[PDB]
Amino acid sequence: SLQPPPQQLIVQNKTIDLPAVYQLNGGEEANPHAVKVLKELLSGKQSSKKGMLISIGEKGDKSVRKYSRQIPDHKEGYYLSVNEKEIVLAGNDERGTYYALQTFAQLLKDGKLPEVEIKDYPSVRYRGVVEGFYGTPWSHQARLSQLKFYGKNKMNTYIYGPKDDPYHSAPNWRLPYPDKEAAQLQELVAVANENEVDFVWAIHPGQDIKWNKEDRDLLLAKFEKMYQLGVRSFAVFFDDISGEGTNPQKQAELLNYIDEKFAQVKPDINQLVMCPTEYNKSWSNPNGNYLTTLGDKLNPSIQIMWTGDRVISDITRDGISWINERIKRPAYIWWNFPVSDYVRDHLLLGPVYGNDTTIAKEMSGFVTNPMEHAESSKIAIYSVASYAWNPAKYDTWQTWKDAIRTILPSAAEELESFAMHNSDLGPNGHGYRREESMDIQPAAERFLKAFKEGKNYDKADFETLQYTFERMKESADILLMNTENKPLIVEITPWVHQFKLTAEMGEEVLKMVEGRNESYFLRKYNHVKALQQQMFYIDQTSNQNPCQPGVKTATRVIKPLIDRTFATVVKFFNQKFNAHLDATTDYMPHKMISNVKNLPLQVKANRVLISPANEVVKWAAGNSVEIELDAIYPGENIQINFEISTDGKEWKTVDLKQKERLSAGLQKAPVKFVRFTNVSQFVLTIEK
Ligand SMILES: *CCC(=O)Nc1nc(OCC)c2ccccc2n1
Ligand SMILES: CCNC1=N[C@@H]2[C@@H](O)[C@H](O)[C@@H](CO)O[C@@H]2S1
Ligand SMILES: [Ca+2]
Repeated sequence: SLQPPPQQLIVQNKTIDLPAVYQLNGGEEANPHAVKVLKELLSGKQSSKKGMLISIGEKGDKSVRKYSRQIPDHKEGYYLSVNEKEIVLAGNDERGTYYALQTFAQLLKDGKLPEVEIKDYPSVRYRGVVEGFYGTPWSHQARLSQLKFYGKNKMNTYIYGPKDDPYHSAPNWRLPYPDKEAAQLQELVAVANENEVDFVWAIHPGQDIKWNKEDRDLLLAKFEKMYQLGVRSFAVFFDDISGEGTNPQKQAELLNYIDEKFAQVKPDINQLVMCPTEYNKSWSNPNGNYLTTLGDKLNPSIQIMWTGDRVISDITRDGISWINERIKRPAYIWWNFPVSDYVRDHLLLGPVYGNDTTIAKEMSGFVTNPMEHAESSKIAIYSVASYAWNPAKYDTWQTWKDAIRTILPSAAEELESFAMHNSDLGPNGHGYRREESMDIQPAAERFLKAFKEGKNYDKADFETLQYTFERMKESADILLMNTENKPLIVEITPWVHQFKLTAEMGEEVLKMVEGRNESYFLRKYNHVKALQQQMFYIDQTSNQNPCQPGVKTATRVIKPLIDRTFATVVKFFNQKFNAHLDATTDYMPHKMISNVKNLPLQVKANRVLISPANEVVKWAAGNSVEIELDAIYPGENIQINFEISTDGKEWKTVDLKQKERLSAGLQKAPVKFVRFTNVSQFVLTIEK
């Protein structure tokens, strides 16, 4: 299906052959980036004075004079027509002609075109991506590929602002990029121009900015150096900072100075954008004038960014009305999905949904903050492009599938099968969740309800679970060997391994449920235990980032089903045969006995810890919490917030410091046991 869907479309159910012999009118006067696409689509066909007429141009060109009343009078609009006698590709402006050609390219199938007439233009003026996350910035190659992808989906905006780029942010925002990075940025700009994308270079100076002449001038000089590299759009971000940089008068004055002294002196600057310090409703001070001050003081052509009612949120009619009244202009949305920089152990490959589809006139722009996995983010980015171009016709589910089919034609079903179970974020501090595994959830819930209570589970439900696990393994194995988009596969691989293991575990657990004899059960139980260990090894060796290390997959429905089923069936087996099989679901090589306590230990990088508790705690009469590691290690430190040994019996005390935060270095002392008993979090850090 055409993506994004045109504003107006009339199809005739004739079809016509892309002309073998054609006559091209407007090649020397239309957008050269449009003419280039057209000639690629027409190579091997004969350009000659006789034959089918193709007319390409912008309003004002000689080539499309006949069609000027058909051309929408909208920025980035176009008119496209195909019939028996002629083809017309006509923009309101140069970018419109390029976009005509991106629609044309999707219409052409097996050298044939439908007889069609289209009038199209975007509902939202600025549409795109802000690489504005924390973590590993996108590679240069990833970015080249992104920019072509934006062009094909009529996204006109790429805002460059990776938080970990030292020349964008703290500390080196005052310095020009080194030669190597500068030549790369220059190449990005050329490629963005060829795909009709505005490269917006942002700067994040607010953590140590001084409100003086010197820093003002250095900021302009940096902007000037970026102008030399080809940049024609600019932004200044004041997000996630404290101190003097948060002053709204000074922010507005700086932005206004940049406008008057730089954006108004150059012949050719397009966007000028700021992001505020209070960038969502729940974070704006009620007893405060931060947003009204920006609203009143900031020059009216300067955009202001906004994430919604919370840091992570979907955009509502009431929410956008709320911010527009204060900032006095339509908000430029920074939408925090599929960004995963706060749940880095998850991929977010689900559909794009939750945003009101009737508020196009209430937003200046709409951009998505994506994951650090660039190719993976294309599912959401394609969807956002469709949303923001034509929100009234926005179909979440269909666009999700179209995206998957574009990104991985050779294995789209397998990719969809993986993504359906890799959508949710798990629990997080922002409270933001997404649907996952919704097709199997019914059967999952019934099966488990029965099985726990005492009744027979429905056999179709059991088979649906089997079906699922089988299909999961097919998709994992096919995906891992796919070479049509190697960069995608490299990104998702650790999660593909973990997903396969989840599926294998699921199958073995269902064979425990069918429970032929005693020794079959035990073989299956041992196989599960080994798969649990394998999952632990992936979780400790893959994606070892400093925030949320490891790899979690199918967490919403599938892993809890499997874990709860295993626990249940192991309990029934213990009851039946008077045995003592361990029913725990996650492999943990360290042990933790106590009197108080059913908190599972966790391993994160070189940290061994107890899971933070809830039921506030009963502790008296020499009661102890003993942790035994699986070997002796050099101890770095311990940290606790409301004794050691290698031996078991031979103990030495440690004295904790105090800041409300108890903590003591162990200066590489050998440690295997750690014990605590009543006096005056819980994290041992070791050398790995
Ligand atoms: C481990 C996180 C990282 O790479 N850096 C970082 N992250 C965050 O939040 C990530 C969600 C952050 C917030 C405020 C200030 C600095 C920060 N640094
Ligand atoms: C104008 C909004 N700016 C924001 N800055 C931060 C981003 O860099 C993070 O990626 C995001 C989610 O962790 O949270 C905030 S939203
Ligand atoms: Ca022209």
